[PDB]
Amino acid sequence: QRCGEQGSNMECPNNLCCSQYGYCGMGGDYCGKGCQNGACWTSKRCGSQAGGATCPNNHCCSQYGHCGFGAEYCGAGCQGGPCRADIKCGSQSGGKLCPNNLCCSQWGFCGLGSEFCGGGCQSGACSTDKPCGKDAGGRVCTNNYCCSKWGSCGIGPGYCGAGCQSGGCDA
Amino acid sequence: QRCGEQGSNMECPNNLCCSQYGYCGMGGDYCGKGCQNGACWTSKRCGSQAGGATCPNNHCCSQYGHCGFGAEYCGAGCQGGPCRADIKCGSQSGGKLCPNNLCCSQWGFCGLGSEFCGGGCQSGACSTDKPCGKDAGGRVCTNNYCCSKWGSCGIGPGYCGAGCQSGGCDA
Ligand SMILES: CC(=O)N[C@H]1[C@H]([C@H](O)[C@H](O)CO)O[C@@](O[C@H]2[C@@H](O)[C@@H](CO)O[C@@H](O[C@H]3[C@H](O)[C@@H](O)[C@H](O)O[C@@H]3CO)[C@@H]2O)(C(=O)O)C[C@@H]1O
Ligand SMILES: CC(=O)N[C@H]1[C@H]([C@H](O)[C@H](O)CO)O[C@@](O[C@H]2[C@@H](O)[C@@H](CO)O[C@@H](O[C@H]3[C@H](O)[C@@H](O)[C@H](O)O[C@@H]3CO)[C@@H]2O)(C(=O)O)C[C@@H]1O
Repeated sequence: QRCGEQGSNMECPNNLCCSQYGYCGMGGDYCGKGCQNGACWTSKRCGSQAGGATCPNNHCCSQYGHCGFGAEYCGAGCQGGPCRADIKCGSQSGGKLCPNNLCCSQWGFCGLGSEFCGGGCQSGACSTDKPCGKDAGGRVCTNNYCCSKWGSCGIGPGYCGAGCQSGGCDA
Repeated sequence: QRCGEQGSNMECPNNLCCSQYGYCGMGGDYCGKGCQNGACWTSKRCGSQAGGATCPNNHCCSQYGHCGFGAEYCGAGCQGGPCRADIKCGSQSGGKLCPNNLCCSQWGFCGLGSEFCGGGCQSGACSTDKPCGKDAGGRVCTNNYCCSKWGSCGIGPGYCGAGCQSGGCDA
């Protein structure tokens, strides 16, 4: 029920802005000053300009390092987000990871969907669910995903907790 | 702290999937069966194919009406989301509204940022905060935003509740 720092970095649907208090809506109250994510009046900073900073809600990082949508943002020089130019990764880009957990197709492009996440998927939210750890010739997950006691890659208490064999293990 | 139906349609950051239980993570537990939003293994349905259905997390609606990112999705025939082709609206498109509350520039394109939301913004999350209601020659908000007792357009208890003069007023 809450967004931002109070909702553990949860985002409002349909780009509703998250007020300074951690609640979702539209208007000056939510989108003006203190806005956390969503359609904030003062676009957030991102990319190079703001330290490698990614945009929330999948917004595009424009060449000037401001968050938004449209040609000025997803167009020429976009630094991140669903850019208009195919985003490269994988073995064919010296292991680069796609941002925001997007899957890296077999061919070295960042995206989401069966074609990217499906078989051959190199990194990101692959849906191939390949086994990691001891029971897997001790192979490690990508993106620093935790390798659960079960020999599964993921993020969550169940994966990263007790008997987490590798990855961003809390335990 | 919760997502989906349990988090009032709140979305996980960095396309983390929302399990059937309303919690955020990555892996089979969250992204497999019951997945609500985010990088679900089974891309959600959208657009024409799924009743005008929009994609969560700002994903692109591919021509086949499946949710995702990359050329197959934001490319040719995209039906919604941050499509690779400029999205039209406004007076210059018989009042069309941009989807997901994006601002409709002065020129009739959908986007987010100062250039779209800034002065001339026609609909969506305009940041111009123009007055609505009684104190405003009785002008109505766009997107069915509520016109708060104060003469402000927005979405939230404060706008849509008590003394909501127009819009998607709960009161
Ligand atoms: C697509 C995109 O990234 N758009 C931005 C724009 C553009 O970056 C801008 O048009 C650059 O050509 O900037 C927006 O914010 C600007 C606004 O705050 C102005 C007001 O002076 O300043 C711009 O930065 C100034 C900065 O404030 C000064 O400290 C600095 O000395 O000069 C800077 C030069 O840009 C901000 O970028 C805008 O509304 O114009 C926001 C868009 O999202
Ligand atoms: C970019 C995009 O929208 N991609 C989809 C694809 C494409 O729509 C597909 O390649 C169409 O050319 O479809 C994906 O799902 C498909 C998969 O479930 C297969 C398995 O048979 O079925 C496709 O729909 C079948 C449907 O199941 C039958 O009921 C129907 O009689 O024929 C349909 C023909 O498409 C699904 O689209 C895929 O993985 O291929 C998902 C991508 O997101």
